[PDB]
Amino acid sequence: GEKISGDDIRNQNVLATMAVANVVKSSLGPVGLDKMLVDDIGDFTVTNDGATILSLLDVQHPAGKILVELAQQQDREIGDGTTSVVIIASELLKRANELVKNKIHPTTIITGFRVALREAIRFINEVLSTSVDTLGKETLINIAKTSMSSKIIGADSDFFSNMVVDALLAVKTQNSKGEIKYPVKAVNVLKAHGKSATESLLVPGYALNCTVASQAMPKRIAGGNVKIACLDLNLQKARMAMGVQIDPEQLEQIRKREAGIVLERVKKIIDAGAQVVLTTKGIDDLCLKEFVEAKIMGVRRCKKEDLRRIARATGATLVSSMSNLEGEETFESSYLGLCDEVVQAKFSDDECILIKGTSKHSSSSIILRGANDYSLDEMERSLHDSLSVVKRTLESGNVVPGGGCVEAALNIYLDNFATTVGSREQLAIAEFAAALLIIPKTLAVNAAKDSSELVAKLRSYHAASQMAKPERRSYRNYGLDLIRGKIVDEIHAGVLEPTISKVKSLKSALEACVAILRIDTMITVDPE
Amino acid sequence: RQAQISNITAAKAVADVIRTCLGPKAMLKMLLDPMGGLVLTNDGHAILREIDVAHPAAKSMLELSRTQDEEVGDGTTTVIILAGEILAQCAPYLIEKNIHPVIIIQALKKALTDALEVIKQVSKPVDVENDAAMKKLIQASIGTKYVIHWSEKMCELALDAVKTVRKDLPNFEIDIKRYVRVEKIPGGDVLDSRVLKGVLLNKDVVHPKMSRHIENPRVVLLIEEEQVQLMCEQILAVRPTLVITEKGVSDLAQHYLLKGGCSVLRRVKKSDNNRIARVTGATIVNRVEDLKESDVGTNCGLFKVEMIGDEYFSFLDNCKEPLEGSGLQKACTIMLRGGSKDILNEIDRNLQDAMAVARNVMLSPSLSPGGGATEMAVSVKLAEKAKQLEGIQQWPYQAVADAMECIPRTLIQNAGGDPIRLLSQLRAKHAQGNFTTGIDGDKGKIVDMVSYGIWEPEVIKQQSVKTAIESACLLLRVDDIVSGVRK
Amino acid sequence: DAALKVNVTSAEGLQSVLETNLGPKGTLKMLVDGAGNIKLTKDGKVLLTEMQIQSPTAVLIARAAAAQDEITGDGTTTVVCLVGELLRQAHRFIQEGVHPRIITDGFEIARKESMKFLDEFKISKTNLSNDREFLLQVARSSLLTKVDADLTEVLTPIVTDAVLSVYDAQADNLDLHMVEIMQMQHLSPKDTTFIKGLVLDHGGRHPDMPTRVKNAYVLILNVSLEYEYSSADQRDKLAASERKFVDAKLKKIIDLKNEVCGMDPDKGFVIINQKGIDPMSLDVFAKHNILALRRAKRRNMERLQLVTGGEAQNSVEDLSPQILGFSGLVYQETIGEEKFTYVTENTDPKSCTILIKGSTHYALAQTKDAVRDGLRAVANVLKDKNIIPGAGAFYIALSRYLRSANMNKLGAKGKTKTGIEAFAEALLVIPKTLVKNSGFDPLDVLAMVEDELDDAQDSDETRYVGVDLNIGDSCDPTIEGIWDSYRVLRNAITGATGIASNLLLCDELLRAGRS
Amino acid sequence: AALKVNVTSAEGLQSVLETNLGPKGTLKMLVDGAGNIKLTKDGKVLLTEMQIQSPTAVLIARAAAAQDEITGDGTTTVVCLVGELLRQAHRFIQEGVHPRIITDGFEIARKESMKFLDEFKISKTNLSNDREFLLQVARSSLLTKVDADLTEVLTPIVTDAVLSVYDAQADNLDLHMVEIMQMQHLSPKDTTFIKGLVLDHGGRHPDMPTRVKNAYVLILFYSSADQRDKLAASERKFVDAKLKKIIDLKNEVCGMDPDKGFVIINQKGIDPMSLDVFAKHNILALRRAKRRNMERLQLVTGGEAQNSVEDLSPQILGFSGLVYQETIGEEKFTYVTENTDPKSCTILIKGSTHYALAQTKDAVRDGLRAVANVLKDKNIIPGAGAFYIALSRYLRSANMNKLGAKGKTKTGIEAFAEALLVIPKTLVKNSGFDPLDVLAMVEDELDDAQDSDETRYVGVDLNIGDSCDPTIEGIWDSYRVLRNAITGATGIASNLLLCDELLRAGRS
Repeated sequence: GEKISGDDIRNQNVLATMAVANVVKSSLGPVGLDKMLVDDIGDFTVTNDGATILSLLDVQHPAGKILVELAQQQDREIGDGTTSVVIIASELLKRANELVKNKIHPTTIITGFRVALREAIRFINEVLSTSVDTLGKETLINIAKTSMSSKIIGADSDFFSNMVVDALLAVKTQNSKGEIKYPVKAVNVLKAHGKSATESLLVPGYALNCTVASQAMPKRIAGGNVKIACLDLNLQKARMAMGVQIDPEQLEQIRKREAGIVLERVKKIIDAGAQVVLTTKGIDDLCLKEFVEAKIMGVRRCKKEDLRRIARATGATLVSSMSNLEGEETFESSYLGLCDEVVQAKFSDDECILIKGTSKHSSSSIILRGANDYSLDEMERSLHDSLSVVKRTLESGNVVPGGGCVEAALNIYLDNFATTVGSREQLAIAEFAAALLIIPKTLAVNAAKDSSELVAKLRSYHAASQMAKPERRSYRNYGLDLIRGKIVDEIHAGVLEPTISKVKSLKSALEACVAILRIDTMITVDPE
Repeated sequence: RQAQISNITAAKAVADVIRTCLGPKAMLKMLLDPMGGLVLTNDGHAILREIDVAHPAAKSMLELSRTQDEEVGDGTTTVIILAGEILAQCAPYLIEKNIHPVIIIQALKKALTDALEVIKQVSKPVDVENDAAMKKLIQASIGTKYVIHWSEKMCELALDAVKTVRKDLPNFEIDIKRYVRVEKIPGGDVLDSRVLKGVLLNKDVVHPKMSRHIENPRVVLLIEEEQVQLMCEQILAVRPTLVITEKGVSDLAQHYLLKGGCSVLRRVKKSDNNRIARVTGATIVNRVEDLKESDVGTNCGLFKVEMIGDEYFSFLDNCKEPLEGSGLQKACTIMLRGGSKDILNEIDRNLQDAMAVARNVMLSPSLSPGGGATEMAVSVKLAEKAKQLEGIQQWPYQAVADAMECIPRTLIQNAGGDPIRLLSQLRAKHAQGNFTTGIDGDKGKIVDMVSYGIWEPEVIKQQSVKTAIESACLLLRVDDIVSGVRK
Repeated sequence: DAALKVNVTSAEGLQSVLETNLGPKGTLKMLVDGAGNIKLTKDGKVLLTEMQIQSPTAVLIARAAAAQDEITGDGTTTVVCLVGELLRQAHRFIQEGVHPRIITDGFEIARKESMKFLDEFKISKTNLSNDREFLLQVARSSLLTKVDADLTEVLTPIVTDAVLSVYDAQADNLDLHMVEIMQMQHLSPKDTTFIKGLVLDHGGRHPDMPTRVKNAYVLILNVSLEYEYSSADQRDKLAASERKFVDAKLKKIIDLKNEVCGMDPDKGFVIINQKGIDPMSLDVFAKHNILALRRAKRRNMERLQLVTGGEAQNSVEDLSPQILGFSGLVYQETIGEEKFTYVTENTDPKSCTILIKGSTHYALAQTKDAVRDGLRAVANVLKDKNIIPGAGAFYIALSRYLRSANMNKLGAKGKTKTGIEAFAEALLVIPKTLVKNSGFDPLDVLAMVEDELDDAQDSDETRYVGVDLNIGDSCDPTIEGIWDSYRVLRNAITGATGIASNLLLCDELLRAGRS
Repeated sequence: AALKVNVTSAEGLQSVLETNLGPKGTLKMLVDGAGNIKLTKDGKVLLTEMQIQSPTAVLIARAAAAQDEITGDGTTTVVCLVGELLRQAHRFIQEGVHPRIITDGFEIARKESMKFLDEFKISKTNLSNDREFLLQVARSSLLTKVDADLTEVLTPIVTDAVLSVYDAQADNLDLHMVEIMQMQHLSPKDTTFIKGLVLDHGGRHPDMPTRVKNAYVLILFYSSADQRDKLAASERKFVDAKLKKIIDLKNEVCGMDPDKGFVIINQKGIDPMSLDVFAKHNILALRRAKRRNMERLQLVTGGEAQNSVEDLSPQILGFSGLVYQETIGEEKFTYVTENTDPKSCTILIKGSTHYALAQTKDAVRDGLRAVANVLKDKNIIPGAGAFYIALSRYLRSANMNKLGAKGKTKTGIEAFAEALLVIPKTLVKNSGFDPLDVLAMVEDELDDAQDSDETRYVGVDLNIGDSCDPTIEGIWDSYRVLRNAITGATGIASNLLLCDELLRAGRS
């Protein structure tokens, strides 16, 4: 096949990863903007999230797939703020080419980065923020204003700050052998066209979007102890045998006997007492009329994935077929659960059943209304990502100031750390410290400002903090303001990011650059 | 500027396509579809959905017109240009100021709040039940079509529809207009158009001997010789006068059902069976043996015969509902016999939009000057706040005032008047005398909209402009475009 | 507006298509496809069907003829002729700077003023007296616009006597009452003969079928008559049982026929089936003097009820004397492979059957298209008693009132006047086309008409002046007898105004789609 | 069969010059392969080097040849009439009219146009040499070519130039004043007129007289290497014999005191030693001086044009009142002013760039010729399309006055009346106004003038789009302008109308 050796492979790999990296760098920070991708198949999605973009983008050189899998790993760890994460490891490949031209061995480049990140853990612990730390009224609102950054939803921060915080307070459950944590991904987000974000509704529980099949069925159910039954059994004319096949009156009696049993199967649901029943596959008006006389609210054309979270939250047993230990078809009363309050509310020219007070599994749903689908495409993935930051905030109270405070601070620790190790690895620490400073410099590029003027002033304030151990405060200060271009403490601005998000960002970025540095050559076999 | 040119030029040519769709002087444009036919109309809602453009960024704006029609239901007459008009004055920005669009977002938000205050300043209440102003208000939105000849008769059908099939649950007029059926019959005149309480069908009778007429109808919605005969006896057990099935009708069922004195129809779509079930009160029958006495017809006065010179059609006469309220679901229809397919397709678009506009009239009883006077009235205060602002944001903020002046300018170019002296007189008259001064729909004069008789609701002005401004930020928030992704 | 003239120039060539097919002196144009169908006619619906078109604007021209086929069906050439004159005036007045809608708005005013003068120009006639002189003159002008003078003299009493059968005191005219036309190849096309009775299109397929009968009893069937082991003994029983289904019905026919009178089988009896016939039934039909058929139609059976009160039966279960009719005299003619039965001497037939004989297909296609287009045009004359003088007398007379208006109808100065002078001169292309098709000079004839109208108007006398294309001189539509129905001309002017607004209001041509 | 081919194809030729008509019209850029940029409304340049498509444009371009020697301005009426004539063929001739039937109506209308031509003209007195009338005619004449800036400058220049050419018989010849200086200097608005003669050369030596009053104008095998120098010594004596005779002959009047001006002009090169020997007597000589320009010196000082240096007489040397020399660029100019009785003037044009002079060079050549017809023929016709609109109404209603063949000529009469109405509509279309509303107001002014029992001539004001008076505004045309144009208007029309069929063939 085609095999090339030498620097030609590493040069084409860095230039390929840097070209696709500079495309997603325009979304860095609150001033970032979304971009459009042309799939040529008729589908398009406008978003700043690198997890989806790198998955959709066709990777030319096989070395580019390493950064694609890096974005997939961030989803399993954090999943939010991908604009500020995946672009960090992209700058390590640019300065690596100058080190390859030198006599430094590739493993020495790797070893220099290994001791840099291993020691950087203590560097983060010095600027580390405790659980209380700053004012932290609810401690969520201060973080909620940070999640509004990196996205275009920051103009709605007067609302979304209260939306995400007040909704996730009821998600607390006891699982993992007495561990208190929020079951992320169990929150259902709904979208509605028209008006603005101020019309969103907070549901302390599960909310399913659907209506009744027949308009004559009662649409209102009030009171407590509301039982729900999820029935996935398909009600339709039964097919024939294996192909052995078989008086048309006795032949028509097959449908008469089957539909007669189907009516009896619904009568067994009547004796259960559940107020809401669900049906997956569609039915005719014969079986629909029986649901009207059953005095039970039914729903058809149901998605299977929506009913799986119902049986989990409520606790009722999902019944795909009606059977018992005997040959009798019925529905036992032990398959139904209980809920504190269940009511169906009318929202945005539609109605949805609000299931609240789930005893088995507690969760919450957020029903949001917005302009249209294209305007909510960015607002969808952004809110799904913000659920992880709030989780990591109350799971571990460790947070760090954002806006380039960490990258500007780590440079000072590595300046004294470079002279500590010395020998040949001192140059690797200098290149690693300068590579971390590129991210805050590109932050002002998207804002059309001067980054070097701010970095020179910001680093001087972090230096006066480290140079004086005993410290009132005539020196210590931090924070960077993009709008006014000034240095102010982030306690007033309210920008703080969880520590676990930044630690795992640099932890995964270490092995990302090493995977490229370990490639001596690349060979491609022609397909059959 | 590499990816910004593709986004600007995507919606730049769209403005010239729909420029002829505004005002009573609106014209048409011939378009050749890929299917091999032709589409000639002045309505862009069907054009923007069926048009194929090379830049997918413009395809995102093609759905903005559909979103405005689903949420609001108006704007195809005028505001349809406003959706793509905002990007026209945004061109001398990136190539001149070289500033990120984020500044425009703060400029449009301040201009949106000031625009809502100007509309509220000229807002006036009007009685929705009084047919005085509502007669000219309905004709104002539909007066841009070929219906101008019959607009006197076309307004009678739209005025009586909003007071009959709407009702209410209490919240406004809220109801569903999709269940209301409008029958379109080509050929003849609209003088025979009446308000009918029952469903009409275009399918003929399967048997020659069956006579067509009914007094008190019974509607049923559905070896081999004796088996079907026994099936017909089960159908005739309730003695129905009408039999309707979605499938075909065999020749054997024609003779057996003839003994019962009923009419049999074939090739009836499920969309008609859903309306017949509600109007006639019968229940759609799947299994034939399920027919019972609960399927008898209800509130059907008389049955007649309407036949074209070619084939036979089903026609049900008018009736009423004995009272001796529940406006969520209503059963009724409006029969429309059109002269030609050109005007017939326009009336269906007008009648559905007139009921959609009159809906918003009764949702927000407040009323504002229409016909292009409001856009020039806002530009007086919108440009006045720009001089009072005196800041960096003034440039994108004052550029919005041009977008408000270009909306009536499109009507000027379509009418053929001189926009120079006309718009210069409007800006001077609005800032002094009153905001009621506007452009005449024909002569293009300084006559006020109060005496001229054209008005537009406040909700039509507020929601359409607010949606267009928020939708214009779509491409403004797109900093780059990537081609050849190959998902 | 660079693409505005694109659709105007491309659509201009559509006038020469039917230009030669307009008028009583017009000529014929041949259109032949690759399937072997030779269609020679002046009808535009057939010529615009299979002919490939370049400019898409011709599709809207065919849609304008849809309303003309129901109301008129004949003389639809004037629809495209008024558009061709408009297209020549299109780039003329629009180049002056006048907006296209301004000219369109001028047509709406001229159309309303035309309907005001439309009632004064027409002459109300009484259709109750059943005037033969009026019907022969109107039908004569319609036949000359389709076929030649040889078929005109023959079909003139045929069309006149056909419309007199359908009428009542309430002026009820059912177009579906008299429809079926007999298509046969016999002798020459000029030998077409009119029949006031009913004609059957099928006859006996067996030599033993009745040759001549008097009182015929028709038995109508629809459902298909043709019907389709341990030892070989079962194979003989299954094949023998195939004929038991047909023989069971044959035994009922024998007893039910002889029921009324079985002594003398000297009268007629006919069994009519849609599908093939069982050859086993022919043995019973021969000895019982029963006429049988093979592959017979259906819709033709419904005509027995409108004359003799017959009934078309589907299954074999219902047999009643109402199904069996009666006839005064029956003349059976054998032409080709299918014998033909004639039912004459009817008591009071309410529908007349058109018997058309000819040579070949294209010879019959000319007459078949002329009768259907000529009958529906005359049928609409009896519907509305208001009759409009024809021969283009209204188009020239209405222009005289439009050319001089001033303080009467003015409106805007130069905006409406442009549309007034346009529509006034747009109606003068029809008499110029009528003379051009005859081979004479249209201007020298029109100059004599204008001089005649000036002498009649100054003399203060009511007169209608037409154009005689035979001698190339002026005439009177009342003297010559050329007339037109009210709904024909009213919907023609209104229909021409609606189709004119489609091309004038088109701003630009756009090409969008997937290549 | 092929008659309709030349009618439809040549119809698109009107849009060529359509927008070049009127003082408010626009300009069209024409660049050839040699790099010559000509930007003008003139039709002679646009119809010459421009490539043509339809062969019918050959007769159209050749039709302007008669207009070049007569009018040269407003020649677009030739093309505008042909374009409207071909559109009338799609209307009147499409009805089946023979092409000659409408042709005979135009020939009859040509004689009727000449009868109405003498009634519409206004006679003026050119014997008094009134400048007030000349300032108005030259004003509007320059408005159709250049702007008002060059109009105000060139108005007194052209007016005072034609006054120097005159006699008791009112003899004005364009072949008298011909030479016009073309140079790039200062700005186009700085053009200065000189009542005397202008020379294109001047003193090349610092000792040459800068400013003087009186100026005397003098118009003009060897066996060894040593033997080869004898021929070079004899050839130098040839030019020395010409210079040595000048020193003695210039002593005629005063050779001792070099306090006056001295001039020597030669066609070919001269021995550079002349500058040394003439510096003592302060005699001026020139380098590469023209010839034809020397014939004008006989009309001022009474000198004589001389070829060789052998014959020199005191009659050749004249007496000049004042002589001034200006240094512009690398070529000095000698101005002759304060002349006793100058019989001619020299036009000196100053400009910036080449395209700036192209607009002025076309305006001066067309301006001097248009004023020439004003002094020759005293009859002056009001302009601004007043005759085209009036003549259209005179022939619109005729009936028993002028009819001819009944119905054959009347069809052509209405075509000629509607064809002349395209010119005023073209004037309004180029200005950006509505020609329908402007023409409607012009027709009302003519109806109000005829009903008032007073003879009046109403024009068209393109600025406000209203009616005006060509007499007050100053728009005027010579009688020979419309005399040859209307006579040629029938000839250009009969070319395509009498054209029968054009076949495609030839010798490859």
